[PDB]
Amino acid sequence: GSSGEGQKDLKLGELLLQKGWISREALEEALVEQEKTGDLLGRILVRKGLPEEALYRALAEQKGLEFLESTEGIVPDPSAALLLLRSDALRYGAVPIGFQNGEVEVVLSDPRHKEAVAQLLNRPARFYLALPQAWEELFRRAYPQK
Repeated sequence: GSSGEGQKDLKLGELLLQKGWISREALEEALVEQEKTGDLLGRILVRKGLPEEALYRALAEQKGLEFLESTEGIVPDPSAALLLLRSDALRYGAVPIGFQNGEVEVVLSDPRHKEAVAQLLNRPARFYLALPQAWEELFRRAYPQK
């Protein structure tokens, strides 16, 4: 014993189990597909009829980013777009929304590169986690076109 590893499955599982969001049986149903595909079990769970948002919500605590509810109730500032352009936004899956607490709130549905972006920016920025569904609609609100 005391010789563990824990893969991406464990990372989702432990988190869900911490709050008791899903049950062992639901995890096992998805685990069988992961054994044949090797893909991220999170999608497998969602494909069994589970909510997609619950995957993003877990990813938020596992990376230490606050999860975002939706984007319909947001007003992206013009000043926010001066640090993150629409070109850079799609390159890193990030969209700024405004200056808050002396930092700039940036919403990302793919924070996999959050730490890379933090270094590249080399300026005080804040990062949140949202679904790609809300992100696509917000990207157009922050970067509109006449």
